[PDB]
Amino acid sequence: FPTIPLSRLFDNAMLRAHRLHQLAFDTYQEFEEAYIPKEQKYSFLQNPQTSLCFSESIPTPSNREETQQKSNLELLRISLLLIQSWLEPVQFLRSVFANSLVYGASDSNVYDLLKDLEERIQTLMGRLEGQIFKQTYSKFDTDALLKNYGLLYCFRKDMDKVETFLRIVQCRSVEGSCGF
Amino acid sequence: PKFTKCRSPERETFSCHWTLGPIQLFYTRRNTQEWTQEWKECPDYVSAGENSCYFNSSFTSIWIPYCIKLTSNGGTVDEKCFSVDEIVQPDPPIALNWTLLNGIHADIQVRWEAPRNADIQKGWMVLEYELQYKEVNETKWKMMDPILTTSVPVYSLKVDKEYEVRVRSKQRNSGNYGEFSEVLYVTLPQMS
Repeated sequence: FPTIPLSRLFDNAMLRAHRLHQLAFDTYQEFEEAYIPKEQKYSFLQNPQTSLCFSESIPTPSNREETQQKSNLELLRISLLLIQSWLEPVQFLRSVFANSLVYGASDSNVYDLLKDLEERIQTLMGRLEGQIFKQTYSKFDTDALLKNYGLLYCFRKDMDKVETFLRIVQCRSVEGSCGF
Repeated sequence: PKFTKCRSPERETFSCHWTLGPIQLFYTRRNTQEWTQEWKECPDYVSAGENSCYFNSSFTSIWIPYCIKLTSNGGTVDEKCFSVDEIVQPDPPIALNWTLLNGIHADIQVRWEAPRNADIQKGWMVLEYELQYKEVNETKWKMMDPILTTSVPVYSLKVDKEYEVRVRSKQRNSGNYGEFSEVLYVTLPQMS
């Protein structure tokens, strides 16, 4: 028995992931371009107690080989877990999103997008039917400025991860959705 | 001395170039929980050219911070911390070309190719292009909104003028814009 093309679904999942990553990336650039001079950035980076993200407890691949070696189910699962890990903590950047030159930035818009993609990935897993499968999402254990820039810094990274992992499952699952 | 720049052309490898005595480059990256790894000197001083350091796929990882330092006999000449994903900046599109789409004005269709090192076909990269064109004698360029595709028509070009086109690309939502392709000169057919 044949199967319904996954393209419409992938197409919608991929628009949200890029919307989310887009907000993370701009939002972060903005804040960083106002309160964080390269000096603080470096000391932020060289001090894991401030830079090591909560989400980083979820074992994800770190380079191209690693990533393209994981099945679609694992990549979808990893992405699901990253999205769930941000449902609560996004309530924290309320203010940052508030004073931001928005363009869609708000803890609510961002949150509805998360709720949206979360469900969409769960659907994608049922269509495409380990630590990762036994592991739940990462709980956020928690100056203000160094707390926000950290939230933002982690939000951008995870969103880059999600958009990446989903893009990979997509090129594999959809007839030339990446080629020609 | 000072860092000229560090960049990753395809999100798989990167290199750094800089502008006393013999300048050395040291780097470390957070592996595991903490920055536990001692500084190691540049693994390759030849590949990316004079005054550079090339980190192949074996030393390149994404979403993990790195820190590099330029050293001399007097001490640290420069420091820089980043994670490869922030330094992506793809090579220029190749095989630029045009063709008439279809007599004072003419409409053409420009097409190029993605940089050969960019794994677009498998999902690791997603580029967008920015095309620019102008009359060969003017000094400013007309920009064009970014596109996800590798063909784009340019409308209403005056046939009595020669034009130039250059396209540049960038990883979506990441990095900055890379180099421009070699220019494409466009001389249209004129019906006397």
